[PDB]
Amino acid sequence: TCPFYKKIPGTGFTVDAFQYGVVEGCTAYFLTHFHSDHYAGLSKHFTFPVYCSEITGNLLKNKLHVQEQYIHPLPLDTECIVNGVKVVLLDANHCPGAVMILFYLPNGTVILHTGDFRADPSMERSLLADQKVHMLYLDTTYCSPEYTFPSQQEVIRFAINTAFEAVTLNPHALVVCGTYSIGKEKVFLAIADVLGSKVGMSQEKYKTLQCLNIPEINSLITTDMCSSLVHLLPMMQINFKGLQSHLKKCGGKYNQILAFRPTGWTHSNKFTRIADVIPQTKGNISIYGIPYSEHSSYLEMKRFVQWLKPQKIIPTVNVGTWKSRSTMEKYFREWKLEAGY
Ligand code: NI
Repeated sequence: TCPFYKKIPGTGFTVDAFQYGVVEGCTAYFLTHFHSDHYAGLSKHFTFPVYCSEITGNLLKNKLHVQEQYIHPLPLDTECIVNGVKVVLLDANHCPGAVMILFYLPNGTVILHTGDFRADPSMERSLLADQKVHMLYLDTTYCSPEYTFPSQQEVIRFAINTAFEAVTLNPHALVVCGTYSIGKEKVFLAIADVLGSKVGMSQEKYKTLQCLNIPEINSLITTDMCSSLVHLLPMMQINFKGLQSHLKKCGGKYNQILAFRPTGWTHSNKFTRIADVIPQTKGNISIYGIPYSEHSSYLEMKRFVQWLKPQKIIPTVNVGTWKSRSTMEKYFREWKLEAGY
């Protein structure tokens, strides 16, 4: 059944709650972002109002074929009324079109649901600065002090320099980047840019990217593999067998693959710096795992919460085990006692 942490008290609203059939008493289903664990259950047969960003609405319509009459896009940073309740969508710094949702309850309670987010200090100067938030539905994906990772900017710098060096040493080297969802577009677009190439990809992936309102996108991507030296493939294909196989497909245009796997966290993060990352190599194939995250690090999450000073925190991630729940609730108390709220 729909879990409590997907329900907004004092409303008939749910967040990211599309796989439970009809939720009894739900008058509006919000969708924070177009990732499959969150949209799971939507299709062209859905007949309730779906509230979301413009970008997420483009994907619902074009990829899932949800009918237009049930899609309600809202602009960001704007006070809107939904079934008599004031709401605001904020940028979540996750994947394209991902939002956080502020709910202003009739009784005066204010609730923020982060969806999936990567906390950033820039959020401290959004509309969130303007009033008190009482309850916080928090993306706790990496809520543990072992989770460190570099900035997105540092990771892109590393990837750009690595690709540029490799291809300039060997003009017959191919660059491949793995993907399995939207998000992390900067990795493959930054690399393509430094190499003066477009990124080539399947028709399904190209369709997905054309939904995202990225400026000058027609100048950066293509379905013509042959004219591109940065290829996107399914994450599943980013391994030695899958890459040897793909190289055979290119007809001796290339004699070397340099591949990037943008992982979340991997336990090399507890020891190694970004400057010091190395690839797995077999033959003329090298695979780099790079720690490009679109979720808060532990310290980024902690700063955001200590800034916001909520009265109650409801975790939305890692809630399935007692040990995880109890560990998170410990960190939340530490944060509160350290900051004095
Ligand atoms: Ni997500």
